[PDB]
Amino acid sequence: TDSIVKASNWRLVEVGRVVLIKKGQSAGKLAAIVEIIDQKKVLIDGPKAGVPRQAINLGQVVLTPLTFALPRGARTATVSKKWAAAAVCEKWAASSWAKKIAQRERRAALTDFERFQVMVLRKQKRYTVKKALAKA
Amino acid sequence: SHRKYEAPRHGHLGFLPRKRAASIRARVKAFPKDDRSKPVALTSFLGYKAGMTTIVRDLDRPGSKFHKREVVEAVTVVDTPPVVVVGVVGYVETPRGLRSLTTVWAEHLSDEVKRRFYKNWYKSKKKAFTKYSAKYAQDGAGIERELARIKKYASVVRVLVHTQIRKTPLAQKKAHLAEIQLNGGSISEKVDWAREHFEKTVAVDSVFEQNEMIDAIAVTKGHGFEGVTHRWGTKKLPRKTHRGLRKVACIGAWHPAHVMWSVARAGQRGYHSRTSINHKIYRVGKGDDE
Amino acid sequence: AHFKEYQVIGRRLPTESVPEPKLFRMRIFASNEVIAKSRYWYFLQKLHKVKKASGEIVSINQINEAHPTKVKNFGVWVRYDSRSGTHNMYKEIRDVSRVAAVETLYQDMAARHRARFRSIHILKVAEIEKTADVKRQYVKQFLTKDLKFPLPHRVQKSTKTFSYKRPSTFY
Amino acid sequence: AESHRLYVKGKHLSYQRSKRVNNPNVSLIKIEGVATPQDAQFYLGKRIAYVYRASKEVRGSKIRVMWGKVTRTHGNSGVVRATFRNNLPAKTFGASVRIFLYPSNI
Amino acid sequence: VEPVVVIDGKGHLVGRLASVVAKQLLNGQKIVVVRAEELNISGEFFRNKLKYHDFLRKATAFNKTRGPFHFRAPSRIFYKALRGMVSHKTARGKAALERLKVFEGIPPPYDKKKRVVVPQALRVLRLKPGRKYTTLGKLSTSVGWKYEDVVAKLEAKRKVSSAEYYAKKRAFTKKVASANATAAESDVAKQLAALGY
Amino acid sequence: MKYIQTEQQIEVPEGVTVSIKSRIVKVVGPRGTLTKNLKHIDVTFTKVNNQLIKVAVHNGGRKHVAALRTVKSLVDNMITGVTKGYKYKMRYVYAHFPINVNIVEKDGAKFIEVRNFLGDKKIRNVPVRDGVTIEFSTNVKDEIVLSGNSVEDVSQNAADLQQICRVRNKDIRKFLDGIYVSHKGFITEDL
RNA sequence: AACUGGCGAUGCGGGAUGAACCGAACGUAGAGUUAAGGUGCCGGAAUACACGCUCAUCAGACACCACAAAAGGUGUUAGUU
RNA sequence: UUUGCUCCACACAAUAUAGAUGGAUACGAAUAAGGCGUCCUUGUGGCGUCGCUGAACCAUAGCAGGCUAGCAACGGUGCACUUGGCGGAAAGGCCUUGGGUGCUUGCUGGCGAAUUGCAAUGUCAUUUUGCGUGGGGAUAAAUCAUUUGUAUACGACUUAGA
Repeated sequence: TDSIVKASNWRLVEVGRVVLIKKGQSAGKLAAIVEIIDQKKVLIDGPKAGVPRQAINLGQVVLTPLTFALPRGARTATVSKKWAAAAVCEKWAASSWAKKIAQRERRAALTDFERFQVMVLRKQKRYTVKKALAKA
Repeated sequence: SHRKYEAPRHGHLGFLPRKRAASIRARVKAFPKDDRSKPVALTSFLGYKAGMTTIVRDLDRPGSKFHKREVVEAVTVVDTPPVVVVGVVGYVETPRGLRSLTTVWAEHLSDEVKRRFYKNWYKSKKKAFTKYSAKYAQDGAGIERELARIKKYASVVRVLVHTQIRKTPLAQKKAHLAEIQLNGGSISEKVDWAREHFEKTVAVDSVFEQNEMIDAIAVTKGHGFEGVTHRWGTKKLPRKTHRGLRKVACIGAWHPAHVMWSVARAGQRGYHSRTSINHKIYRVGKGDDE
Repeated sequence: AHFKEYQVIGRRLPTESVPEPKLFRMRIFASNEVIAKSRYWYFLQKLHKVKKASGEIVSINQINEAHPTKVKNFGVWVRYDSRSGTHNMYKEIRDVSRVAAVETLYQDMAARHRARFRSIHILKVAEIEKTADVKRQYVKQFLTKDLKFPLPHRVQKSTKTFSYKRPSTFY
Repeated sequence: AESHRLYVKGKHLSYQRSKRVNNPNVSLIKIEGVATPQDAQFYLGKRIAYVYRASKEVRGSKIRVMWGKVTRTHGNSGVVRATFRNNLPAKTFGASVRIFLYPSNI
Repeated sequence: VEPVVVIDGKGHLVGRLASVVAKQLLNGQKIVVVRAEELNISGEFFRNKLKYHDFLRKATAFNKTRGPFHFRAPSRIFYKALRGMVSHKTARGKAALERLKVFEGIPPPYDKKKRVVVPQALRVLRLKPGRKYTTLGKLSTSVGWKYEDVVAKLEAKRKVSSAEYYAKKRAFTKKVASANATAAESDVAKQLAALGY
Repeated sequence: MKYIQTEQQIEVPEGVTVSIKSRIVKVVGPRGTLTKNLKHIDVTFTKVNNQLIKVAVHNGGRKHVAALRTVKSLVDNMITGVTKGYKYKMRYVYAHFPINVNIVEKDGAKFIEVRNFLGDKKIRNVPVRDGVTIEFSTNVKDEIVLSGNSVEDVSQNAADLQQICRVRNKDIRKFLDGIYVSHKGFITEDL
């Protein structure tokens, strides 16, 4: 028999951890923690996504599950190079969080005619799904 | 300033308001704690205070300086004809207390208990529990369902009893009706006991036994409006007192600018509900013998 | 507001006896130009025999940090007045700018010793980056190697007053 | 089908007021779903109706209505300032009001 | 928004929840509050017991029957806080207090319906971890509330009933999802997804 | 100060296994199972190599690091209780009146009864907690031994004996009478 | 007693309440902006944003102002050798 | 003491609505942790996945939603009965096998709308009453006066009295 402990691991802040700045001039953009200033603030860079090098608060950014290898204090050019090498934005887009964000964005961007089309399609799908439930 | 000499307050603050009881019959405020292991049994009985008398008995107190000697004691004799149980009510426990769910009565109701239900009994049609017995008067019409309700719910079961005012020598003719808790067995056992004992007499020789400490719940003797001197026991004012000496001299200080609730005031004396405890049964006797 | 680093250089009023005075310069953190000149005159009065009426300010230039986007330790030597006496102290803070460094220095002074900008003098602010030179544990603990840590008990702010499921503090 | 609402639900909350003095000529309106002055700006300059029912028929109907308009915002939480043709009865504090989409600009 | 809003009290700070609910009632929203016995107060249980003992000490000298009435129930403690935060001596305050309802546990009409949460008043979200707090049920039982055990038993019964209901609902929902997957990957579903639903 | 990371290590013997849910920890080995709820301290646990458990506190103050030390010590104590077990030996010390200590069993509850302490008619009754066994050690007199798996339980039972044996209304420095904890150790000590 | 400003003689907004304090002085109305004071609810206005400190088994909470001292505490925090 | 009283549906008259204009849309517990799914030594278990707000999910097209026809209706959704239940915390609601009808926008059609005149809330879902519209319905008490004294200033109380 083995001694077993619950994993209890949740999204450490570190150098190279990519975050989603949610409020401010970017407001929903990807960046990378370049250095850790204090327990409540970090110097971050978002060169590929469009976030300038800046000191920000972990209470202003949201850490994301994914990260990539990055030397501490790396400049904007090096951070962009390693970001492109690791394809961080492709993995972010593949993640269901970004898919949810994009779905929400488009659903807010829908027009009235598109909403009517959504209604008609949803009625059709409801008919088929109720028929399937009855057949099962 | 302080009182020059200290003295205990006159009267008990836990027994006021010294007002008349809500009824002539004093209800049991709290029944004894329920125990499920013990058999179903009445926790109370209804008697009529007959009077007082004197007994002689050998005191058996192993250690008193005057032990194993005859003593004279004053005893109270209460006339207790067997109380007729008819009816049973159920109480469900709620975040608000015990709530009465339903009461189920029996087939035949006595004339005395119907008189209790009535006020102008002689000039009446005697229409009481007639349609109730019509709902009854069958084997399983609608009363067994209420019994099942009391079994499924009603964590407290209280039987309903009435006194035999006709058997007692009173000139009342109106029965006294009360509830007695059943503190034995499950709820099913309590309801079964109540149903089997529906419409019949329970004897106090079965309820209580000799050498038992019980509580007497009763309304004290009424004495009407009374002054402070006899109502609370305050001092009589001196002989040379203008406009009365059977009074409380100071009924309060300047501040607070109000007469306080704790000051002794003239008012009703007696006719209060009271629960005296630790009364030893010296005899449980029957009148079907000399 | 947020402080700004100024260099204020001024002299005494040039007289016939001694033209071209010594042209004293100071580096001071102030809200803007007016408070910068005020603080320069206050310190120059504390140090040298000259007042604002008897002198002039020949230049006041803002100094931007050479690199405002790299983390560097800062050693701040300050003197401040308490309710009892005057004390000199030395603090170390990790920050990206000198102006933000004195921002946090003033905030921490007010928080920990109830000292106000009125009562605080900044004697010196030195940028450093060498480990084993910083003397404060509350800075060396972040300058430790491969520093990574979680943020337990995440609290998410809500816009609406009512939420329809119990919150989760995971991260 | 079952929904015919062409307005936006709101609540008449109170009058414009200081701590101990109120001004009945201006009312405070809480628009439903609006939590910021930014959406309050879109709701600016828009007609409002307070619709109530009276037991007496006046002009062929038992329903009476007071007309006003969102004119400007109030505070940082999406509350707006409305001026009505007649000041609201002040018994309608926390009462349902309708904000119409006209005069429309979109 | 809703005609009636039902908030459970478990995990909520009494003062913050009372302030939020009072503001909503004044704005015109009917509110019922359940789990008032599971409501929370920040601070040590001894501190809150001492505070309630001072409250109990406060009473009219010449007639305690007209003095302040110290209700011992947790729901009435929450009501006292809310009435302190509502101007209760005017008709508007009476209207707001009529709009408010508070209960211990969740009676049938509200345990058969939805309960919402108030993040601004939640103990987990608000209190710093490690800071001591108090349970309204325990404090009420200490100061003389006589129905903690009855409410606990009734809440246990309701919780079992709700657990069985949730098991049934979860089974039905997972069957619905399985059938939706079977009837999925259709033109309509693909069109909705590509559109953005 | 808010120390960013405070980590500590607890070793486990090869014959013991530790199961750690959120903050309820059970330890099972040769002498049985022990359980502890630590839901009042906010400390994280991790397993290193099935023989080492790291106990971590993030962004904690002085009190939080003290609590981390306390939880490490408590889990250590419970692990050594499950492996070796605890034994508290107590002596009865009397000047004139022999202290009569026996074990009674009311409905099988295993009470400890003390009589003749200072020649009084008192009967000092102490409940015995679960997991604690009382033995009157042979080869030595006026000795009692409480042996158990939970150090807290055995020590609290010993403290209950001491508290009943406290003397009243007398100068204690002269009336040193009582039942005192002489030894605290392991059942498997020096084995 | 001195100088000045006020109250008396004066409302108004704020200090809950108050002759003097803080703002500001006054015809009847409308719109806008503020002063002093404030924005959890009472109560109009951020359960703002940022950094710290504090846990009190008599906490602390905004001048006039409605009180507290000497002394002490590896409680906790920050500061020469 | 010349239809009084209860229950069940209705043109018509309400100090009027503290204020519906699609839905109050039901696990619990924890938060230095959970939800769902899966796999098994069914356990404080391995693995996968989710959150990062309800910006959700249901319901939503039709004279305020008409009239009339078709296509795989093996569905969905209003109305009224008993069978089978569950729910006493304030249950007054939650389900369920059954039969009759409507509607169906799941897909395709045909006819109608106007003139409320450029906007007027432009009127839509409670407690009772009637010399009512009629179908079921078993036809009592209390008070005063008299009396009692377990009561009592008067009231009140405790009884009696065809």
